Amino acid sequence: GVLYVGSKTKEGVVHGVATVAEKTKEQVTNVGGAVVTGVTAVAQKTVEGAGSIAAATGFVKKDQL
Amino acid sequence: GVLYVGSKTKEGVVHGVATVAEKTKEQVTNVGGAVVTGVTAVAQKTVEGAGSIAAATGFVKKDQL
Amino acid sequence: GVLYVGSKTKEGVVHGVATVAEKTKEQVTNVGGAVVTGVTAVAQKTVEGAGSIAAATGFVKKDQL
Amino acid sequence: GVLYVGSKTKEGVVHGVATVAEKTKEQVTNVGGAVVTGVTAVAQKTVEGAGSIAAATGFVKKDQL
Amino acid sequence: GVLYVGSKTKEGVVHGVATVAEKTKEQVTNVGGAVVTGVTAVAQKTVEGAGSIAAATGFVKKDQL
Amino acid sequence: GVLYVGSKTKEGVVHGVATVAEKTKEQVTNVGGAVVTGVTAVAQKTVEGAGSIAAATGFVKKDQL
Amino acid sequence: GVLYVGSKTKEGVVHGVATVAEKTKEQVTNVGGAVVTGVTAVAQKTVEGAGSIAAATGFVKKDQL
Amino acid sequence: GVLYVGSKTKEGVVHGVATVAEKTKEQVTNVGGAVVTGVTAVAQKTVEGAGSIAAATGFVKKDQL
Amino acid sequence: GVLYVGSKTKEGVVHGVATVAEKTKEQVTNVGGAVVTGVTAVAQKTVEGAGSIAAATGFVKKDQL
Amino acid sequence: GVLYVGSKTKEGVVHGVATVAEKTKEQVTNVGGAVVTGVTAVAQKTVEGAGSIAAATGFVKKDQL
Amino acid sequence: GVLYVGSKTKEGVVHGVATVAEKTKEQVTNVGGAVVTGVTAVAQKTVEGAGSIAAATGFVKKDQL
Amino acid sequence: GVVAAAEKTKQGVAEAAGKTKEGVLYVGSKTKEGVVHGVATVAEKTKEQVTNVGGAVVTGVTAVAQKTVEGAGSIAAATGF
Amino acid sequence: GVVAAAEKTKQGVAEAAGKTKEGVLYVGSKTKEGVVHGVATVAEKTKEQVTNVGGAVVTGVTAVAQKTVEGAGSIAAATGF
Amino acid sequence: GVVAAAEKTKQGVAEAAGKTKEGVLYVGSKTKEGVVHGVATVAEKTKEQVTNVGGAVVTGVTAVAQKTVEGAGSIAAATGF
Amino acid sequence: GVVAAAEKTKQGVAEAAGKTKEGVLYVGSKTKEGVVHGVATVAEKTKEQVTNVGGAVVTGVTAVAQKTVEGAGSIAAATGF
Amino acid sequence: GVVAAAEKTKQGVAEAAGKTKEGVLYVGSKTKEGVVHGVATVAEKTKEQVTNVGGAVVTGVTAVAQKTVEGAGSIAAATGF
Amino acid sequence: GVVAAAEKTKQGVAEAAGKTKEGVLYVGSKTKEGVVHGVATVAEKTKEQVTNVGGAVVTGVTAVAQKTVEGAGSIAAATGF
Amino acid sequence: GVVAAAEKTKQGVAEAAGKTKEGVLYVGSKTKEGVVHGVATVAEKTKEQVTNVGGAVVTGVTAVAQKTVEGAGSIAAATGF
Amino acid sequence: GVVAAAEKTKQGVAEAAGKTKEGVLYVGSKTKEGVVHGVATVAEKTKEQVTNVGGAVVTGVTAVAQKTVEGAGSIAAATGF
Amino acid sequence: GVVAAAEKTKQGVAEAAGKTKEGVLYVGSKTKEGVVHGVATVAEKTKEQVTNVGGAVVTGVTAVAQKTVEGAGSIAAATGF
Amino acid sequence: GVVAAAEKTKQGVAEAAGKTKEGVLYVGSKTKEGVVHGVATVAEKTKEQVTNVGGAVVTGVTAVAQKTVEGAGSIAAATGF
Amino acid sequence: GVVAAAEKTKQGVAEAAGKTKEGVLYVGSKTKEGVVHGVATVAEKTKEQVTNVGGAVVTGVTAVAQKTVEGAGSIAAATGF
Repeated sequence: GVLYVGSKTKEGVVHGVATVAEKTKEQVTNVGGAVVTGVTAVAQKTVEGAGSIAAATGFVKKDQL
Repeated sequence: GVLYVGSKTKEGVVHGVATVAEKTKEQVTNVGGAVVTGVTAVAQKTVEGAGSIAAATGFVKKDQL
Repeated sequence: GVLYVGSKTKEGVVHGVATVAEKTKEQVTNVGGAVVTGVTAVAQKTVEGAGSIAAATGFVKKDQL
Repeated sequence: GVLYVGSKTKEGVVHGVATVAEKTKEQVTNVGGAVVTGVTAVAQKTVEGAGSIAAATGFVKKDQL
Repeated sequence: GVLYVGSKTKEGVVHGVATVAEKTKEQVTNVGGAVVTGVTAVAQKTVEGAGSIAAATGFVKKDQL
Repeated sequence: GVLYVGSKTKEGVVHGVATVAEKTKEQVTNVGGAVVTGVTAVAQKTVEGAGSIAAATGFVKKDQL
Repeated sequence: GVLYVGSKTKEGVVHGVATVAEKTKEQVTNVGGAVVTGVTAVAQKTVEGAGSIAAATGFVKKDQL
Repeated sequence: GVLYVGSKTKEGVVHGVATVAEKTKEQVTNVGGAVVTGVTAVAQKTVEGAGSIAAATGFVKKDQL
Repeated sequence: GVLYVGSKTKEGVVHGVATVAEKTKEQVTNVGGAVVTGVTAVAQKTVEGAGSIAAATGFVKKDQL
Repeated sequence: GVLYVGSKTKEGVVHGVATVAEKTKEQVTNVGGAVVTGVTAVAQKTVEGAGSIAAATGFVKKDQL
Repeated sequence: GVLYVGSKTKEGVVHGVATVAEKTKEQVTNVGGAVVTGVTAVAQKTVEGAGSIAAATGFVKKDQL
Repeated sequence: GVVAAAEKTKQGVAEAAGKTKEGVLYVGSKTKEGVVHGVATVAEKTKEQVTNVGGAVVTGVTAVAQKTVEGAGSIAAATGF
Repeated sequence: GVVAAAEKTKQGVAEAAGKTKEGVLYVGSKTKEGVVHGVATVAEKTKEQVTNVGGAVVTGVTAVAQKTVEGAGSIAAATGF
Repeated sequence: GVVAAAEKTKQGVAEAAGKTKEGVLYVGSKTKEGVVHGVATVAEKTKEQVTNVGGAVVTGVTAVAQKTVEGAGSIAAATGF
Repeated sequence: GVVAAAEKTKQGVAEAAGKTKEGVLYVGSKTKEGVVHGVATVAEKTKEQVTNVGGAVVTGVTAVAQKTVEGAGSIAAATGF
Repeated sequence: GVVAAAEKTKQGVAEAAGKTKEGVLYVGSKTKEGVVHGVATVAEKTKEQVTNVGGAVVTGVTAVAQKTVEGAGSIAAATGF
Repeated sequence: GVVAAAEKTKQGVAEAAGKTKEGVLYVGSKTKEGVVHGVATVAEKTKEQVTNVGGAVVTGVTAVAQKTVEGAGSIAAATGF
Repeated sequence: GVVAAAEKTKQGVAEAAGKTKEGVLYVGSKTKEGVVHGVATVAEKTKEQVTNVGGAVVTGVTAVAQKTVEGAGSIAAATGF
Repeated sequence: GVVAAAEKTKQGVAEAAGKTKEGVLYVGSKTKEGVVHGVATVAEKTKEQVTNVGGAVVTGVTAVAQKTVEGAGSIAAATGF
Repeated sequence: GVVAAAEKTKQGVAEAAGKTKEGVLYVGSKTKEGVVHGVATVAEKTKEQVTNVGGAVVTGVTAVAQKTVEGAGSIAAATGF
Repeated sequence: GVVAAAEKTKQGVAEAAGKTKEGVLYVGSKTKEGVVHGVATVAEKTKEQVTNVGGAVVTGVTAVAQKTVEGAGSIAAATGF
Repeated sequence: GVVAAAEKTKQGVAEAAGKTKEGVLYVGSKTKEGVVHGVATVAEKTKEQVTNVGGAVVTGVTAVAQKTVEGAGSIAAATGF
C-alpha cells in the first residue's frame, strides 16, 4: 500500500563541491610518504568488512603483522 | 498505507562545499608521513566491520600486531 | 496510515562549508607524522564495529598489540 | 495515523561553517606527531562499538596493549 | 493521531560557525604530540560503546594496558 | 492526539559561534603533549558507555591499567 | 490531547559565542601536558556511563589502575 | 501494492564537482611516495570484503605480513 | 503489484564533474612513486572480495607477504 | 505484476565529465613510477574476486609474495 | 506479468566525456615507468576473477611471486 | 618586439605571440529553452472535452520555443473585426 | 617583430605568430529548444473529445520551435472579419 | 619588449606574449529558460472541460521560451474591434 | 619591458606577458528562469471546468521565459475596442 | 620594467607580467529567477471552475521570468476602450 | 621597476607583476528572485471558483521575476477608457 | 621599486607586485529576493471564491521580484478614465 | 622602495608589494529581502470570499521585492479620473 | 622605504608592503529586510470576506522589501480625481 | 623608514608595513529590518470582514522594509481631489 | 623610523608598522529595527470588522522599517482637497 509520488532520496551522496585556486604557488618534496593537495570527493552507501579502510586520503600504512 | 508525496530525505550527504585559494604560497617537505592540504568531502551511509577506519585524512598507521 | 507530504529529513549531513584563503604563506616540514592544513567534510549515518575509527583527521597510530 | 506536512528534521548535521584566512603566515615543523591547522566538519548519526574513536582530529595514539 | 505541520527538530547539530584570521603569524614545532590550530565542528546524535572517545581534538593517548 | 504546528526543538545543538583573530602572534613548542589554539564546536545528543570520553579538547591520557 | 503551536525548546544548547583577539602575543612551551588557548563550545543532551568524562578541556589523566 | 510515480533515488552518488585552477605554479619532487594534486571523484554503492581499501587517494602501503 | 511510472534511480553514479586549468605551470620529477595531477572519476555499484582495492588513485603498494 | 512505464535506472554510471586546459605548461620526468596527468573515467557495475584492484590510476605495485 | 513500456536502463556506462586542450606545452621523459596524459574512458558491467586488475591506468607492476 | 628563446636544452619549446584574441568555448554545456521533462501520471479514468466556437484553444503537454522579430508572437490568438 | 628560436636541443619546437583570432568551439555541448521528453502515463480508461466550429484547436503532446521575421507567429490562431 | 629565455636546461619552455584577450568559457554549465520538470500526479478520476467562445484558452502543462523584438508577445490573446 | 629568464635549471619555465585581459568562465554553473520543478499531487477525484467568452484564460502548470523589446509582454491579454 | 629570474635551480619557474585584468568566474554557482519548486498536495476531491467574460485569467502553478524594454509587462491584462 | 629573483634553490619560483586588477568570483553562490519553494497541503475537499468580468485575475501558486525599463510593470492590470 | 629576492634556499619563492586591486568574492553566499518558502497547511474543507468586475485581483501563494526603471510598478492595478 | 629578502634558508618566501587595495568578500553570507518562511496552518473548515468592483485586491501569502527608479511603486493600486 | 629581511633561518618569511587598504568581509553574516517567519495557526473554522469597491485592499501574510528613488512608494494606494 | 629583520632563527618571520587602512568585518552578525517572527494563534472560530469603498486597507500579518528618496512613502494611502 | 629586530632565536617574529588605521568589526552582533517577535494568542471566538470609506486603515500584526529622504513618511495617510 506504499506510494511514492514525486519523492526524493539521497543516501551516501556528495553534491556540489566547488574549488578555485588562483595564482597559488605550491612546492612539494616527498620521500616515501603521502602528500595530497587536490580535491577528493568520495560517496559510498555500504562498506562492510573487518579491518577495511572505507575512505583514505593521505594515508601511510606500515604495519608489522 | 504509507504515502510519500513530495518528501525528501538525506542520509549521509555532503552538500555545498566551497573553497577558494588566491595567491597562497605553500611549501611542504615530507619524509614518511602524511600531509594533506586539499579539499576532501566524504559521504557514507553505513560502515560496519571491526577495527576498520571509516574515513581517514592525514593518517599514519605503524602498528606492531 | 503514515503520510509524508513535503516533509524533509537530514541524518548525518554536512551542508554549506565555505573557506577562503588569500595570500597565506604556509611552510611545513614533516617527519613521520600527520599534518593537515585543508578542508575535510565527513558525513556518515551509521558506523558500527569494535575498535574502529569512524572519522580521523591528522591521526598518528603506533600501537604495540 | 501519523501525518508529516512540511515537517523538517536534522539529526547529526553540520550546517553553515565559514572560515576566512587573509595574509596569515604559518610555519610548522613536526616529528612523529599530529598538527592540524585546517577546517574539519564531521557529521554522524550513529556510532556504536566498544573502544572506537568516533571523531578524532589531531590525535596521537601510542598504546601498549 | 500525531500530526506534524511545519514542525522543526534539531538533535545533535552544529550550525553557523564563523571564523576569520587576518595577518596572524603562527609558528609551531611539535615532537610526538598533538597541536590543533584550526576549526573543528563535530555533530553527532548517538555514540554508544564502552571506553570509546566520542569526539577528540588535540588528543594524546599513551596507555599501558 | 498530539499536534505540532510550527513547533521547534533543539537538543544537543551548537549554534552561532563567531571568532576573529587579527595580527595575533603565536609561538608553540610542544613535546609529547596537547596544545589547542583553535575553535572546536561539538554537539552531541546521546553518549552512553562506561569509561568513555564524550568530548575531549587538549587531552593527555597516560594510564597504567 | 497535547498541542504545540509555535512552541520552542532548547535542551543542551550552546548559542551565541563571540570571541575577538587583536594583536595578542602568545608564547607556549609544553612538555607532556595540556595547554588550551582557543574557543571550545560543547553541547550535549545525555551522557550516561560510569567513570566517563563528559566534557574535558585541558585535561591530564595519569592513573595507576 | 507499491507505486513509484515520478520518484527519485540517489544511493552512492557524486554530483556536481567544479574546480578551476588559474596560473597556479606547482612543483613536485617525489621519491617512492604518493603525491596527488588533482580531482578524484569516487562513487560506490556496496563494497564488501575483509581488509579491503574501498577508496584510496594518496596511499602508501608497506606492510610486513 | 509494483508500478514504476516515470521513476528514476541512481546507484553508484558520478555525474557532472567540471575542471578548468588555465596557464598553470606544473613540474614533476618522480622516482618509483605515484604522482597524479589529473581528473579521475570512478563509479562502481558492487565490489566484493577480500583484500581488494576498490578504487586507488596515487597508490604505492610494497608489501612483504 | 510489475510494470515499467518510462522508468529510468543508472547503476555504475559516469556521466558528464568536462575538462579544459588552456596554455598549461607541464614537464614530467619519471623513473620507474606512475605519473597520471589526464582524464580517466571508469564505470563498473560488479567486480568480484579476492585481492583484485577494481580501478587503479597512478598505481605502483612492488610486492614480495 | 512484467511489462516494459519505454523503460531505460544503464549498467556500467560512461556517457558524455568532453575534453579540450588549447596551446598546452607538455614534455615527458620516462624510463621504465607509466606516464598517462590522455583521455581514458572504461565502461564494464561484470569483472570476476581472483587477483585481476579490472581497470588500470598508469600502472607499474613489478612483483616477486 | 616579442622574443622567445631556448638554448642548450634536451626538450625545448620556444613560443612567441604578438597579439591574441581567444574565442568562445562550449565544453559539455547544456541549454534548455521551452522544455517539458518528466511528466508522470497514473489515473484510473481520464476524460477531456473541448468545445470551441470561433476561438483558439491549446491544451495538452506543449513546449514552445518561439522567436519573432517584427510580428506579434502568441500561443493562442483570437481576433474578430 | 615576433621571433622564436631553439638551439642545441634534442627535441626543439620554435613557434611564432604575429596576430591570432581564435573562433568558437562546441565540444560535447547540447541545446534543446521546444522539446518534450519523458511523458509517462498509466490510465485504465481514456477519452478525448474535441468539438470545433470555425476555430483552431491544438491538443496532444506538441513541441514547436518556431522562428518568424516579418509575420505573426502563433500556435493556434482564429480570425474573422 | 616582451622577452623570455631558458638556458642550460633539461626541459625548458620559453613563452612570450605581447597582448592577450581571453574569451568566454562554458565548461559543464547548464541553463534553463521556460522549463517544466518533474510533474507527478496520481488521480483515480480525472475530468477536464473547456468551453470557449471567441477567445483564447491555453491549458495543460505548457513551457514557453518566447522572444520578440517589435511585436506584442503573449501566451493567450483575445482582441475584438 | 617585461623580461623572464631561467638558467642552469633541470626543469625551467620562462613566461612573459605584456598585457592581459582575461574573460568570463562558467564552470559547472546553473541558471533557471521561469522553471517549474517537482509538482506532486495525489487526488482521488479531479474536476476542472473553464467557460471562456471573448477573453484569455491560461491555466495548468505553465512556465514562461518571455523577452520583449518594443512590444507589450503578457501571459493572458484581453482587449476590446 | 617587470623582471623575473631564476638561477641554479633544479625546478625553476620565472613568470613576469606587465599589466593584467582578470575577468569573472562562475564556478558552481546557481541562479533562480521566477521558479516554483516542490509543491506537494494531497486532496480527496478537487474542483476548479473559471467563468471568464471579456477578461484575462491566469491560474494554476505558473512561473514567469519576463523582461521588457519599451513595453508594458504584465501577467494578466484586460483593457477596454 | 618590479623585480623578483631566486638563486641557488632546489625549487624556485620568481613571480613579478606590474599592475593587476582582479575580477569577480562566484564560487558556490546561490541567488533566488521570485521563487516559491515547498508548499505542502493536505485537504479532504477543495473548491476554487473564479467569476471574472472584464478584469484581470491571477490565482494559484505563481512566482514572477519581472524586469521593465520604460513600461508599466504589473501582475494583474485592468484599464478602461 | 618593488624588489623580492630569495637566495641559497631549498624551497624558495620570490614574489613582487607593483600595484594591485582585488575584486569581489562570493564564496558560498546566498541571496533571496521575493521568496516564499515552507507553507504547510492541513484543512478538511477548503473553499475559495473570487467575483471580480472590472478590477485586478491577485490571490494565492505569490512571490514577485519586480524591477522597473521609468514605469509604474505594481502587483494589482486598476485604472479607469 | 619596498624590498623583501630571504637568505640561507631551507624554506624561504620573499614577498613584496607596492600598493594594494583589497575588495569585498562574501563568504557564507545570507541575505533575505521580502521573504515569507514557515507558515503552518491547521483548520478544519476554510472559506475565503473576495468581491471586487473596479479596484485592486491582493490576498494570500505574498512576498514582493520591488525596486523602482522613476515610477510609483505599489502592491495594490486603484486610480480613477 | 619598507624593508624586510630574514637570514640564516630554517623556515623564513620576509614580507614587505608599502601601502595597503583592506576591504569589506562578510563571513557568515545574515540580513533580513521585510521578512515573515514562523506563523503558526490552529483554527477549527476560518472565514475571510473582502468587499472592495474602487479601492485597494491588501490582506493575508505579506512581506514587502520596496525601494523607490523618484516615485511614491506604497503598499495599498487609492486615488481619485 | 619601516625596517624588520630576523637573524639566526629556526622559524623566523620578518613583516614590515608602511601604511595600512583596515576595513569592515561582519563575522556572524545578524540584522533585521521590518520582520515578523513567531506569531502563534489558537482560535476555535475566526471571522474577518473588510468593507472598503474608495480607500486603502492593509490587514493581516505584514512586514515592510521600505526605502524612498524623493517620494512619499506609506503603507496605506488614500487621496482624493 | 620604525625598526624591529629579533636575533639568535629559535622562534622569532619581527613586526614593524609605520602608520595604522583599524576599521570596524561586527563579530556576532545583532540589530533589530521594526520587529515583532513572539505574539501568542488563544481565543475561542474571534471577530474583526473593518468598514472604511475614503480613508486609510492598517490593522493586524505589522512591522515597518521605513526610511525616507525628501518625502513624507507615514503608515496610514488620508488626504483630501
